[PDB]
Amino acid sequence: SLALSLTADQMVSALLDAEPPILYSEYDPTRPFSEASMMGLLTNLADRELVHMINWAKRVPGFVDLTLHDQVHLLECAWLEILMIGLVWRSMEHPGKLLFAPNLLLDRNQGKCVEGMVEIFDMLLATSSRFRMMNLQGEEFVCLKSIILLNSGVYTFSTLKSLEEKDHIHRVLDKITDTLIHLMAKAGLTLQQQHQRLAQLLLILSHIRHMSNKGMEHLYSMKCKNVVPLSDLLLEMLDAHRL
Amino acid sequence: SLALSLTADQMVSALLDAEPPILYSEYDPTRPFSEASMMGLLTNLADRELVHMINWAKRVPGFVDLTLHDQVHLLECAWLEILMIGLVWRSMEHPGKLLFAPNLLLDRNQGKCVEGMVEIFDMLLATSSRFRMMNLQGEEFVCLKSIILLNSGVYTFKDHIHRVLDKITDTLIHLMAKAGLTLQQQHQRLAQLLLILSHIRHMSNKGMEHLYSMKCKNVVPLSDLLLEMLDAHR
Amino acid sequence: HKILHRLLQDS
Amino acid sequence: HKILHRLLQDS
Ligand SMILES: Cc1cc(-c2ccc3c(c2)CC[C@@H]3O)cc(C)c1O
Ligand SMILES: Cc1cc(-c2ccc3c(c2)CC[C@@H]3O)cc(C)c1O
Repeated sequence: SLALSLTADQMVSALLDAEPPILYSEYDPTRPFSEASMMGLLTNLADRELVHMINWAKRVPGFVDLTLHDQVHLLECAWLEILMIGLVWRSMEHPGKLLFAPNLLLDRNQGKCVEGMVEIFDMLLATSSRFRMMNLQGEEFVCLKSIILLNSGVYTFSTLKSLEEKDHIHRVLDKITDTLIHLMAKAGLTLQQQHQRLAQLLLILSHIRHMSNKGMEHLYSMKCKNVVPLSDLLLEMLDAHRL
Repeated sequence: SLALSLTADQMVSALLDAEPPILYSEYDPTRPFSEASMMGLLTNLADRELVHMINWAKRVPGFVDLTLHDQVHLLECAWLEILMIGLVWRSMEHPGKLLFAPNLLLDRNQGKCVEGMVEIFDMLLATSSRFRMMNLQGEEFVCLKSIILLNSGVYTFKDHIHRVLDKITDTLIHLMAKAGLTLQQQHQRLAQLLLILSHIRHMSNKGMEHLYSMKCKNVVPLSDLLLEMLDAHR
Repeated sequence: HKILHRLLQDS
Repeated sequence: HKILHRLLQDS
């Protein structure tokens, strides 16, 4: 039970050290966008990010203690939320734009090139704007991302030992809550301000869930239209949600 | 805004006093249900509950201070989350069942009577189990339901709403401190409660797609009001 | 026009 | 069978 023994500072260091890299797209700016081509860039990127995410998850404290079936379930439930919070995080310092890749920074007008993407685009922008006005810190971001991984599928997990798995996940979640409060108290916030900011951060996770639900319906729509190429992994992740 | 001047105890009293009533189903005694009969009962009940929800929202401290259009936006975004958290709340004392109304208590097998309903039933039952395991208190429940109302649509519009949300946070911590929870237990419970709101959001979006599918399947006519709330998500 | 508008303005 | 299973397995 390595996750339970970490201090707040050791939790942050572990999560910071596990951060996946920021990947590049194949975007060539010497030609104008199109609906199919732009979405192909984004799905190609998401597929490559997914591989790094799966290996990041192994490094989130407690995740390795779970069964393979339960690791699969949590990632199947959370993967788009996790891609989206990552996107919103690296877009924080780019008001009005989404930084999909260092070489791919789009405003909402270019996102209109895809049908139905503009609503999701606007929601992601609003989330990035909210992180900016809250001045979200990198230490807080990695905590939130790990909360999404452990929380989003846990309520859809029979057995007395089955309760041990959920209870262990909830104890890890509890440890991450401890870690968030630690960071805020170190930043000088009063007790009142700590609880307020904790709530503000966790309430954003409701909006990230919403965006992921909408994005998954849009992904299924792309699959049906069979115009944008979707990778075998993306299709398996998508099918796990339409079960 | 009068809401920001309230003590935590005054906030709790106001929210408890605002609570809508528990309505009955049409007293159809015919068992079992068909797809169309269960859908009829549930949509008729949802439609009447919506009218009471709108009048409850007016009594949530701080909600009347918003403009009409902002009130409309928040209710259009959150209405099914609010119906669902209310259903889960009243089903807490009926483990393994959903108390849609006092005379309409259903188990998961009855969820199968409607195509696509059993997945949503299972998520609602899971939420009720989580509430029970946490020993969620009625005072905590009314705080969470008001948080949903103010929070769910606020990122698709602000400062006044976030201040009221902050006041409800203060009120949740106050309740836990009164119950003897230590500081560490207080912020842990606050997080546990608020993380369930992400699952309620998921259930609402799944339920919204299911309602849209029942609309397209056209098993039962939905009320104009239910259709207007549904259309705000499409 | 919205039913929600009427319900919110009425008692 | 699932790719995700294999990537989670792979060492
Ligand atoms: C709507 C939508 C968005 C995305 C998505 C979301 C976030 C991110 C990327 C793609 C690539 C960079 C960033 O991590 C994927 C699919 C399948 C979608 O259907
Ligand atoms: C038709 C339908 C109804 C409902 C539903 C109906 C009524 C009520 C609630 C949910 C919560 C309490 C209230 O009694 C949900 C879905 C997904 C539906 O498809």
